[PDB]
Amino acid sequence: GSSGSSGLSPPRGLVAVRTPRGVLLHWDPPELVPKRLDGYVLEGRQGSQGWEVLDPAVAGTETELLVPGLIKDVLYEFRLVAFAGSFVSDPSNTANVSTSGLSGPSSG
Repeated sequence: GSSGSSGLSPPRGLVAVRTPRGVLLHWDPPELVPKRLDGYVLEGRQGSQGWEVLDPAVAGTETELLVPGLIKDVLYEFRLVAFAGSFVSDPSNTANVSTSGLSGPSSG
């Protein structure tokens, strides 16, 4: 335990919607903030690969982001962790993306 001490709540409603232009991620802003948000950090990875920092610098007001840097036939994960200056927050729930039938024929 003992991983510091800050009053910054992590994000929520973290999801990943695979799109043709890339992958859209939807999250929620941390109602609990010590003051102002510095920005979040999008961390994804394939299946059980190394957590790759997609973008550690994410608008502290943004509620989503695009990540076309995904691979097919794989399942890229995601995790947003809000942080305020010296303060940081835990990486909201993990977001998984699918790409087995993406960009193709489908009716509903």
